[PDB]
Amino acid sequence: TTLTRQDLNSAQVVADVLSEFLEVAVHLILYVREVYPVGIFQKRKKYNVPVQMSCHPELNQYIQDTLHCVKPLLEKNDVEKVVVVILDKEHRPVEKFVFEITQPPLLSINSDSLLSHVEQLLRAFILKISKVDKVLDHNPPGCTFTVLVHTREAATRNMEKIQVIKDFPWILADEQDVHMHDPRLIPLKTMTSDILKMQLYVEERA
Amino acid sequence: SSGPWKPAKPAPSVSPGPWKPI
Repeated sequence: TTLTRQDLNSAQVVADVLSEFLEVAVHLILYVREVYPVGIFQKRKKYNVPVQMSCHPELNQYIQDTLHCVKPLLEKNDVEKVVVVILDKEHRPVEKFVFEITQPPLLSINSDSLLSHVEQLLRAFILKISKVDKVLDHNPPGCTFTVLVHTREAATRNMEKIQVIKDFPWILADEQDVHMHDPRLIPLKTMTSDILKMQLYVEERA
Repeated sequence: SSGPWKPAKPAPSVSPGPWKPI
């Protein structure tokens, strides 16, 4: 039997770890940028550091449904970027938290110590997000958020405009929900490892 | 590259939003 990258147990494990990291990061961004009120969040521990978890069931289910779709894309190494876009009441983008991801074309079948230094890496990103409010101006009241995903274009590109994954429909975002005229770029953290390279930065409206 | 792709379902508000299928 011939195996593809996604068939590797290691690929599935890393995808699970990274998908959960994105969930923790999204919750934290929503908290520190006050997209949702502080009242719905509760302090919890992840990667041995304090994090903030929404206790609103609807929002939690939405975030899980969204990110569950990214999991298979991660296993196949087709994800290039996952972005959390914060928009004002005028539907204009005010901040964008960009998570760039690269993974090797394969992972070892000798899964021995696959996740040995991964936690320290994820922890560093969470800590940077935790204090990001110190380098950003407060957002206007009434903001909302959208999650954007960029993948690598394969051979037989799918031309379908409404692509469904795990019973969740996705569509192409419009220029309005993304375009920012020469925004301020703020690097947060860039790290590498044998199983992943990730770069997080924020784009802030001028 | 392909994207940016976004969920067709918008993020939920604290209390449910209005009826507007299109």
